[PDB]
Amino acid sequence: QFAKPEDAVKYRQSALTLMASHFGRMTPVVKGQAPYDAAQIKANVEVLKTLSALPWAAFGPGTEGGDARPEIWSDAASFKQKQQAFQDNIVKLSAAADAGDLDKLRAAFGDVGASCKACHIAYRKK
Amino acid sequence: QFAKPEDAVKYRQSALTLMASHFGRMTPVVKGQAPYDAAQIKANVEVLKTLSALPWAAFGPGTEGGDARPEIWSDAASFKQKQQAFQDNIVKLSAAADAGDLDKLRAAFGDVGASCKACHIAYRKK
Ligand code: HEC
Ligand code: HEC
Repeated sequence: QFAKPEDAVKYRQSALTLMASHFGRMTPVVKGQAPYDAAQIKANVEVLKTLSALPWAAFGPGTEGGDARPEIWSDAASFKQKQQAFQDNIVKLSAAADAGDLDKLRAAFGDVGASCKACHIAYRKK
Repeated sequence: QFAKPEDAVKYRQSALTLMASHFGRMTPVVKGQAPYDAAQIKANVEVLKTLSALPWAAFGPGTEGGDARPEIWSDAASFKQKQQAFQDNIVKLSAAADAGDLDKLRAAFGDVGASCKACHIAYRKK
């Protein structure tokens, strides 16, 4: 869907921005600094689930650019492993949110965050 | 969810970027220049539906900025009318996509596009 590689970069940056907001806005709730409304979080995590499936298709072949390291393309199977693993951690977070289980939510949220941090150290430029 | 008004601007620009890609990538299909796969479009419009609900909450009070005209805030009810109307046009597009009806899709797509163009002329700076 991208006319030029630059369009893919702008799409993925925007998808990751949104994904990041929908994940990060739950930090005060996980820490107990904001109230836990199970329905609010269930709906939020549904949005996060949709958004979390979007960036990866905008790292197609030849879409080098942005703050992306070149290792995303040469190590196709390893990058793919990390996105699919991240998405599976999102499934766990969805299950916790759907259950309205705060403890399960907190644990899953930490696992998701670790997946974010790992793909970052590996596949994002300084 | 925004620490500063700037964060709201970056969120909404990113949401609108994504919304725009998910709408615009269907143009070749509506025009017959690309094949119509009803399942592909149904899934795409489901993504568009989720994305189309996101920008508006990032035009909260005092989030003036970006390429947004100031009339968004002073005419709160009118801007709100236009987003809710846009979202209702998205419901129509979803119904057409779910039905796998190409003619219905094309008509709905034009109505959605007109809603985009109108909010633009009114609420977006040159
Ligand atoms: C690899 C499989 C990743 C996972 C999982 C996550 N992110 Fe990431 N992110 C990744 C790359 C390769 C990039 C650079 C994209 C580019 O082309 O520039 C990014 C970028 C971000 C950004 C910045 C987006 C921008 O506006 O430019 C943010 C804020 C971000 N990533 C956050 C983030 C979070 C919070 C994640 C888990 C919820 C996460 N990313 C996962 C690669 C990967
Ligand atoms: C009013 C209710 C709008 C509707 C409906 C749509 N858009 Fe719009 N869009 C609107 C505003 C006020 C802005 C400016 C936001 C800012 O603070 O800068 C925009 C912006 C865009 C952009 C640019 C995003 C960016 O990266 O900065 C695009 C590409 C865009 N809008 C496209 C678009 C399309 C295709 C729409 C229908 C599917 C659409 N917008 C609806 C206001 C409104």
